[PDB]
Amino acid sequence: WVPPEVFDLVAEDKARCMSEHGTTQAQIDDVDKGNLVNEPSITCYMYCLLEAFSLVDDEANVDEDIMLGLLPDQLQERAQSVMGKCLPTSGSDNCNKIYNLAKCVQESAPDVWFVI
Ligand SMILES: [Cl-]
Repeated sequence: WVPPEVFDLVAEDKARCMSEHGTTQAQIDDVDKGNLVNEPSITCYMYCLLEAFSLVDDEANVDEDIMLGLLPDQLQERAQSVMGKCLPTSGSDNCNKIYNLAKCVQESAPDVWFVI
């Protein structure tokens, strides 16, 4: 997890989402080291990618079933647990909703919130 196959299937959406939002790979790496700031270039990137895979709707409500279904078996209990705490999402906008969600997951259970 993330399994290598996923990276090829996400490549085009990753590229578009970074281009749309001004995202750098260094920002993604930061999020993945647990450093998250409320900067739209990274927060809107995370929303963009979740939306590309139908994990969120037009108001950044999470499809928890689809999200669960994407994760490895050994993470799913921990993920369900973190989502019971961290959903529903709230924020000033779709990007900020996902930032708050990312914080909440990082604060509660580190290894769940990985961002491709
Ligand atoms: Cl939600």
